[PDB]
Formats: sequence, structure tokens, C-alpha cells
Amino acid sequence: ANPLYQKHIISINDLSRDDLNLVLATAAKLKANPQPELLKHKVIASCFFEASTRTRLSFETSMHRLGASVVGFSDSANTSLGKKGETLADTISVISTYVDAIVMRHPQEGAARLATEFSGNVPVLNAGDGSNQHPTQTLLDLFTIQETQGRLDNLHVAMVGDLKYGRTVHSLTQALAKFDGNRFYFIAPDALAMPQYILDMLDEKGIAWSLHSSIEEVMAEVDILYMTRVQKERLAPSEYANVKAQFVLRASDLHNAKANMKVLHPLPRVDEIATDVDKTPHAWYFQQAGNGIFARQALLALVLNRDLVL
Amino acid sequence: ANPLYQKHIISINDLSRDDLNLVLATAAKLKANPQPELLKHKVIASCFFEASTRTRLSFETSMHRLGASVVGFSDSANTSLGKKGETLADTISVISTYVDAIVMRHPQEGAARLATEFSGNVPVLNAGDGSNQHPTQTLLDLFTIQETQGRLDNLHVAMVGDLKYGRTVHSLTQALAKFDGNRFYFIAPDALAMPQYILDMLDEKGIAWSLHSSIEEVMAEVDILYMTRVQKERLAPSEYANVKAQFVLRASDLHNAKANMKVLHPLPRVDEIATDVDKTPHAWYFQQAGNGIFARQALLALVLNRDLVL
Amino acid sequence: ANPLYQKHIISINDLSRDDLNLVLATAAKLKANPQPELLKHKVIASCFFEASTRTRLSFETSMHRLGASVVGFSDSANTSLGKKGETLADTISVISTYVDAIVMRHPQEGAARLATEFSGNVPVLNAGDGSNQHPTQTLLDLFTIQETQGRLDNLHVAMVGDLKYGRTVHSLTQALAKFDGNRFYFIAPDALAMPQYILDMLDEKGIAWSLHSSIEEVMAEVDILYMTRVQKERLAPSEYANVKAQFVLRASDLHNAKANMKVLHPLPRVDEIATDVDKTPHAWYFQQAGNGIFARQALLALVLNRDLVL
Amino acid sequence: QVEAIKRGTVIDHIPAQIGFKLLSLFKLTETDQRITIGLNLPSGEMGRKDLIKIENTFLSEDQVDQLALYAPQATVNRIDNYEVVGKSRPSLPERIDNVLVCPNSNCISHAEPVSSSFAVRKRANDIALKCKYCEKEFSHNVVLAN
Amino acid sequence: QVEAIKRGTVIDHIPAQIGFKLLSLFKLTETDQRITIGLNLPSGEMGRKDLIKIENTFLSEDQVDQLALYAPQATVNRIDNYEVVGKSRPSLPERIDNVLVCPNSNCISHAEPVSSSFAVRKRANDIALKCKYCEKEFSHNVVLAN
Ligand SMILES: [Zn+2]
Ligand SMILES: [Zn+2]
Repeated sequence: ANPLYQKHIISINDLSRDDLNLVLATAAKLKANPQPELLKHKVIASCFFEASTRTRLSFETSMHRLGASVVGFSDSANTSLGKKGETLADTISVISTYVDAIVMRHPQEGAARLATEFSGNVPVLNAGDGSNQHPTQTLLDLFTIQETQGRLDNLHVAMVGDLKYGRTVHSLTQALAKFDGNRFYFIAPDALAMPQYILDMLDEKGIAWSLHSSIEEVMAEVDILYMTRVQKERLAPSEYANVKAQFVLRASDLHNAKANMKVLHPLPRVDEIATDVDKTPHAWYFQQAGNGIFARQALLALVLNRDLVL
Repeated sequence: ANPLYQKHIISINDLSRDDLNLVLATAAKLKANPQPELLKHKVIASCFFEASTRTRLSFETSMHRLGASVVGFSDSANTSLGKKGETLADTISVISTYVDAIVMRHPQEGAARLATEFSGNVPVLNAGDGSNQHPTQTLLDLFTIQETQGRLDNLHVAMVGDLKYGRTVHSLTQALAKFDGNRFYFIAPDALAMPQYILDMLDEKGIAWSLHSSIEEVMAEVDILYMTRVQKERLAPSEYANVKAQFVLRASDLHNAKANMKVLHPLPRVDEIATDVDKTPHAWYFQQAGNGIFARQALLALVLNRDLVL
Repeated sequence: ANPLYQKHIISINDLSRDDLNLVLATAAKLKANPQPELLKHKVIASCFFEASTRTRLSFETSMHRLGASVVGFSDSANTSLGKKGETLADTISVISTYVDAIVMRHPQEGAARLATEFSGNVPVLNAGDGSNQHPTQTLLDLFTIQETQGRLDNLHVAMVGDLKYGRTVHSLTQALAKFDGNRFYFIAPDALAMPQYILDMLDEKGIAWSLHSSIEEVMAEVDILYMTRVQKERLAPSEYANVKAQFVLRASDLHNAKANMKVLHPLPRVDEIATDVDKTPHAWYFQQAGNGIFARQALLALVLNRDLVL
Repeated sequence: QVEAIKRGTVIDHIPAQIGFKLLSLFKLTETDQRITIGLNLPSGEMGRKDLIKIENTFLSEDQVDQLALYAPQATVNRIDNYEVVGKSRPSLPERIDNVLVCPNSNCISHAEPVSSSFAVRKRANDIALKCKYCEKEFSHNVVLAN
Repeated sequence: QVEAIKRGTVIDHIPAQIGFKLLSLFKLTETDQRITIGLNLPSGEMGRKDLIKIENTFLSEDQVDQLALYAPQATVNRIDNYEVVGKSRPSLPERIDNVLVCPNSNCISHAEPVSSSFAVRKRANDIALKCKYCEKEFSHNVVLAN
């Protein structure tokens, strides 16, 4: 009777606060003593309708490391929906009669929400539906902050970079606000402003935000800094003006940077981040990267087993 | 022996008042008075490296009309310059000869003073280089100046759309910045609102030139309304959310103009002007821009004849 | 003061008998008799928005020959109409002027009556619009009518290949559908066999017009054989298994013709005609289509001169 | 006649549910005087009908003209205060003016700002209409069909 | 004042010039059974208004609340057999599905055979909707094909 059981993975604002804790409990237990069998037989279409390195692979590794047999597509072409002109619907509609779960990713907004109307019993998980959401990065970010930083409440994070499109933050951002104790500081271009549909929230949610145009400003402040790659392929030919990195973190920026504070990038880093910094202490984007295995594994298990694990 | 003769036609900010009026007057006199038996020798080539409709046909035609012919080429298509292999100069070297006279229209600036470096003695005429200059697409309207108000002296113009890029209006706040008592009315987004450096040569006399709000309000103050196409085909990505003229022109807003003020345009037109503009004692861009005939001819002659009168 | 003068040259189904013969006769007289000192003023531009070899060179040339020159452009390549940005009309607005006369050849129909809407007074001449009309590519053969049989009256033609699309033969069952005692011989696949609506204007007199079998049999009955290229470049996908003329023409099948009947073609030719056709007292498409000279000139003049005789 | 008013043309005999366009297609529904409707009402001719109530206003010309192909029995009752007088007949001029949705996607008179005109060889058949710029004679049926 | 209906629904009190729209947008035409839409008419309780009276046609409460946004204050004199019997309000509902046309082009709410659906909620001086599919929450105005 596990909670997330048979449940679907789609938008963090479809859950709550107390809801998370469950996978995380699952997760901290695996980073410890695992179970290479726990999800045998199981078949998961790892169909990705858009590019990706870390969200797909890691996920297959989160599946392979548990015993679940998988066969999904990397490129949304050599499939009937490709040159055959088949609608996602049918495409899902049928794939759902072959696998016990679909862990997709799709170039358009909420194409995930699509799946479920043609899924039902069969669990559907999203690796980001257009700039919209990516409920799945928020979780690995979730493991980090809580891991590298004791408590999960009473803290402040500096979300900087393409926000208008960062499937990433929307999720995470909206996630945190729900917790008792988390101030928000958004640093973004004039255009790439963090979509409102998240702004208003904190407000009512008593959670307070503020916009700044410096890295040093909230230097000694923010317990954590979330940088973002710029949704370059995800852009209308107007917003294209503020294309490049209006913000590119460096070394010396780490002067009055708080000890426990670290840099977190859901990768890949395009120009926003320097390589010399990987040597530094905060350098954790990378460590904030290998978390998925754990986050996605914990997560995978759950939905795939009514009974709690170990 | 005259001032405007054998003069390399490139730009316009380096000549004295005396010149324009000179040819300008030859145009009031070439309004309908064809003289074949004259320069029926000096061959000319129409060299179109870009794409403008009027200036091309308008020019090649007066070239024809003023007793002669026109070789040239519509594009750098079938020319040993690229396909084969040659520099814009090499071509000129041999070009001086044949067509003693040629007009150059490059999608890159400075090129004029270039082809004009590889001729020797043989006369040139660049009616637009990249997006920096234009000699012939001004005078022809300077004709329209007498057509609408006669006296070119003191007035109140106006230039909507793109004003920084375009090789056309570049001669504005530079040819008249040496005239008399004239008031400058500009209209274009920040970077486009014409650089202050074309505006810094007018520091020795410091007369009029400013920028404020929308057309909605500066119409009951304009004596001359000359917009300009937003050079959509030439600019920088760094600013792509501005393909639209912002400030448009429709009977709707224009019904507050002065009395002799007329609606003119650089041409081609797109949204700048409304098709419902055709019907107005002001919409003059029709004949305004269409002086090449009476026009060009006036100068086509003068820059290739000795002590001649008309 | 004459009927065929200053007449907008577009289509042909709206004029009376008197017209053709008019210019037609000027052609028997312009068979070899050049008059320079005449319209050596009125400048013309060759505006080729499509691709036809004869009509282009043939035209621009008579334009030259009848004492004058030709500006125009071979394609909508380097023109402010697209690249820059302009409607087929805007261009005309300013076009009326310069080249008092211009010919329009668009890959889309109706456009004639358009450019011709944006001129004012300045005379036009569209020798083919989309695939609906053609004025000049008929008369020139109507010359070939007297060249093969003199009298244009009662006869028996024939039109192989594509007959529905082509802007050339569209004037056939429409210019002669007002002549006298003529018998129509058509040849083209169902949809191509010319619509019944071009055929419904002939209901007021109901004379000849029918369609049956292959060329193999209607050859010992033809007094005039005028095929037509299968407009391969313009049509609809909905019918793509018919790129081939179906009914071809080879000495092999033609050896049953009448006596003065000759082989003519709209031009260009591909398979319609056999290279072994060159050798025949009938293969007349050579001089047939090649009247532009003696031809066009005849009308080029007439539509731009007052009370003139030849 | 019945609930009729003083001055205000009324459009009767309309093909079943065609009237609905006369307000969106014709955007006549942007007025501040009377406009009481009643479509799908019983009729003593063939099938059903639709009527529009206009106060202080009547028809015009191009609205006498568009009525044509719009409805055969269309009998606009122009009432000069309780008295129907100008029961004009739906007749469309020979000339076609900028107010049609043409089907010859070829005649470039589509993507470029123009003036929507055709032809109309009125025959004892349908209200078809030959192309004006392409003289391709088709039938309002489709041209006007959805 | 229209007349007097038999059995069906009626929308007393409909914002002027808004009765044409709540009709033209909707298939209140598709419905054949006789309709007498009284666009622009005297109010009495109010000053000016619109009164619909679609007969044989019954709207329980889904197409009732959907009017909250549109006609704020209105009335359903649900007259069943010449007798008025209605007590329903155009409440703001959860989310009004299959109707509007999404603003977010990239959203996946159209490109597929799937229908549409935006969540209703009251923001500040104005209302603003969120398309469930792509979690985006655009203003109650921008959600159209203009
Ligand atoms: Zn058309
Ligand atoms: Zn949406």
C-alpha cells in the first residue's frame, strides 16, 4: 500500500510536501544497502522525444541496476509516430499494452499529461515536458540540498539563469516553497524572467522572493545557488535577443561565499560555468548529477511495488 | 567646370550645400525634356549585388533614357568574383574600362571606397553600401522636398522604423546637418534611434534633433513625414524581438497632420504604411520616392559632362 | 485613335475580331521593315518572374529592335519585393513611371489584373499569368495561321498534351470561339481536356468542339496541328501519374495528315515532338512559334502610338 | 403586422439557420438599437426559417445584394412604421466586390493584400460565380461552402 | 419582449452585445428546435440586457456555471411548460473543458486529437486560467485566437 504506488510522475504541484519524503526515505536506504532484483521482469519504455544524456541513461541505469528489463527509443523518429505520421496518442495507446510503465520525455508542453489519458493503470513518468516541467531533476536536487545540508527547511537558495524555460526550477522552486522555511532569490535576464505561475505562489505561500542582477550581492547569503542552462532550442525568434549567458559564474565569485553553500547545475553547463571551478569545493553540479541513479532508483521502486521495500 | 562632376558617388557627408541644389535644379528642368544626342557613348553597367526594386529599374532606366544602355548584373551570381574567384577590387581593376560608369550596391559597407580604389580615373557611383550610406536615394526625395514644400530650409521631418542600420537615412542627419534652421524629428527603438556620433558633427552649430513617445502625438507638429523600412534583412541576432515597426501609420492616427506635410517612405514598404493610406492628400511616398527619372538623370548627366547647361 | 491601343494586355476573351487582324496585318507589314526614329523614348523593362526562353528573348528583343531598350529582371531574385519586402502591387505603384511599359510573367494567375491595378495610367502587358492566360503567345501564331493557310476562318485544329493547366492555350477556345465556322479538335486526359466552362461561352452559337481516341486516327482529318507542352511545372499532386504526353508525335504516325496542315507547338518541347520531326513539310513549330519578331513588334507598336499607319 | 415596430427592416424567409451568419459573418450584432431574434421558427412554405428584429434601422444596398445567393425566398420587409413597403428581392450585381472566400488557391489573390472580386453568370441553376482574376468559373456552393 | 415559451431553458439578464457571443461561439445554432434570441432588450430589474430563451433545450449546471466569467449576474428562469421553475447561478467552476482555444502554441493541447481544458480560478482585479496539460496559467483574456 505504498503511497506513490501505481501513481504517476508528472508535476510536483500535483503532490505536496509530505509526499516527497517517501522516495527520499526509499533513496537514503539504497545509497546504503541496495537490491539488484527488486524490480525484475518489469519492462519500462524509456521513450525520449527529445535529446538527453543524463536524464535518459542514468534512468536506464536506475532500471538496469534493479532487475527491470527495458526497451525504449532514444530518437523520436525510427518509430511509427516518426515518418508514419502517427499521433502520440495511438503511440502511447499501444506501447501501454506492452510495458508496465512509461518513462518519457517530450519536446512539447505536458505531452506527459497526454500519456495518462491513454495509459491509465500503467504508470507514466516524465523526463521533462517542454520548458514546462521536469519533476525528475527536482528530486535529485532534493537529495542534494537535504544531503549536503542537514535539515530540509529554514534556508535560502539563489536560482539564477534561464527561468522562463527551465523545466528544472519551476518544479524544484514550486517544490520547496511548500516547505516551512525557504526564502527565494531569483536572478535572471530581463526577458527570461521566472514564469509568474510560480511567482504568485510563494506570495500566498508567504514565501518571499526578490530579484537581483548580481552574483556577489547574495554572495554571503544563499545557502545554495541553482544555475541554469539557457533553453536555446526552446525559444521564440524574439526572446532570441538575450540569448547567450547574461550570467556566467567564475572563481573569485567564491570569496565571501558561505561554507556549506555549493553550486548546483542539473547539467549540461553551456558557458554559465567554468571548468577551473570543478576543482573548487562548491563544485557539486557533478556530484549533483550522479544522484539521479539514487533518486530515480528510489523513485522507480516505489511506484513499481505496493509494498514498501527495505 | 563644375563641383558636382567626376565626383566619386559614395556617401554624402563631405560635400557642401552648393552641390545638391545644383543637380536638384537640373531635375526641375529634367521633369520632361529628353536629350538623346549627348552622352550616347559612355557605356554603363547595372551592378546589383543586393535587392531593391526602384533604384535598380529606376536607375538602369534613366541610364537608358539619357541616351545609352546598361550592362551590369542583377546579382553576384554568374561572376568570376566568387564562382571563379576574385576580390571586389580585382573586378574593379578591369571594370573601370568598359562601362566608364557603374553603380555599386553591396550587402556590406565600405566596399564603395573600395571598388572606387580599384578604378584609376574611370568614374563610379555607389547608391548604397552595406547599411552605412546612400547618395542617390536621398536627392531623388530632396526633389520631393520642393514637391511638397519647395524650400528645403527650416522644417520638421520625422523618421519612423529602423534608423540605425539602413544605408538610406544615414545621409539625413548629415546632409541637412549643414543646411539651415531645420528641426529633426526621429522615431526608432533605442539602438535604432540613430547613433549620437552622426549627431556629434552637428555640435559646431547645435541646432535641432530629438526623440519622444509615439506617432499618435507628434503628428500635429510635423511638416514632413518621412519614415523608413525596418531593415529586416540586415542587423544582429542580439536583438531579434523587434522585426515590427512598433509605431505604424494608418489614416486612423494620421488625421492630425499639419497642412502641407505629406506621407513619404524610403521604399520598399510593408507594415510601415497601411494600404488604406493610398487615399490621402499626404500619402506622397508614391511620387515621393519616384523621382529617379526626373531625378537621377539630373545627376547622371552632370557627373559626366563638362561646361553644360539645361 | 484605334481599338488596340493603351489596352491592358492580360487575357483575350473580352475583345472583338477587329483587334487581332488589326495587329495581325501590322505583322505581315513588319515582316522586314525596321523604323527606329519612332518610339525611341518610352522605356520598357523585361519582368520575368518565371522561365520561358522564346517569349523572353523574343520579346525583350523586339523591345530593342523597335527602337529602344529593356530594363526588367529575369527573376524575383534581387528585388525589394521579397528579400526586402513588398507586395506585387506596391512594386507596380512605382513601376508605372520609369518603364512606361512592362510585361508581366507570374507563376501565379490573376496577378496581371493586379499589377494592372497598381499603375494608374501607365500601360501594361502580361504575356502569361500563372496558368490561366496568355495574350502575346497566340497572336504570334495567329500569324502562323496565315503562314500555313492564310484565312483564319473555318479549319480543323488539334491540341495535344496538357490543355487544362497551361496559360497558353487558355486563349484558344475563347478567341476563336468568336470567329467563324471553325472546328475544334482537342486532345488531353480528362481533367486536362480543357474545362467545359471555357466551352460554355460558345453556347450562344454552338459551333464545333469535341474529343476522341489517339492521334493515330485524327491525323487524316487535321488541317492544323497545334499541340501543347504538358505543363509539368504547374498542377496538383492529386494526379501525378501523367507526366508523359500520352499521345506523342513521330513521322511514324503523322504520315496521314491533310495537305497544308503543319506541325506546330507552343514551345518548349520535350517528348511531345520527335527529333525526327525536324524533317517535314509540316513540322512548322520552328517558324510557327518564332513570330515574336515580325509579331510582337506589330503590337508593341500599336499599343503605344496614336493615329499611325504602316 | 405582429409585434412589428415603426422603422426597422426585418429579414424574413431565411434558409434554416443561415441567419446566424448575418450577425457573426456580417457582424451586424454590434448595435445599440433593437435586435430581437428568433431562429428555427415554424414556416408555411418549405421547412423552417429565421428572423431578425431591427429598430430605427433598415437594410442597405450591398445587403440587398448579398441576400441573393444568401436566400432565394429572402423577402426583406422594410417597414416604414408598421407598413411593409420595400419588400426588395435578394439580387446580386453582375460585378463581384471584395466579400468572398475564393477556392483557387493559385490565383495569388490570396496571400497578398487585394480586393476580393469574382464573376457570376446567373443561370437558372445555382448562384455560382466565375473567377474574376482567374475567370475560372466555379460555384458559390463551395467557394461559400465551409 | 420576445413572447412566452413552453418547455426548455431561458437566460433572463444577459450583458448587452454578449448574448450574440454566448450564442455564436456556442452551437446554440446547431440546435434546430426553435430559438428566439432577444439580443439588446429592456431589463426592468436592470437597465439594458439580453434574454435568451432556447426551448426543448436543457442545461443542468455545467453550461450554467461556465457563464460566471462571461455574464456575472444573470438568471435562469427555467420555465417548464409555460411555468417558470429555475434556481441556478453561473458560479465560477473548477475548470471549463472543451471550448476555449489555448494561447501556448507549443503546449500539446491541440496538435493531438485530445480536447482542451483550462482551470478556472479568481486572481485579482481579473481572472486568469491555467491549461492543465502544460501547467501554464495565462490570463482570462489572452486565451483566444485573435
Ligand atoms: Zn482568384
Ligand atoms: Zn495550454
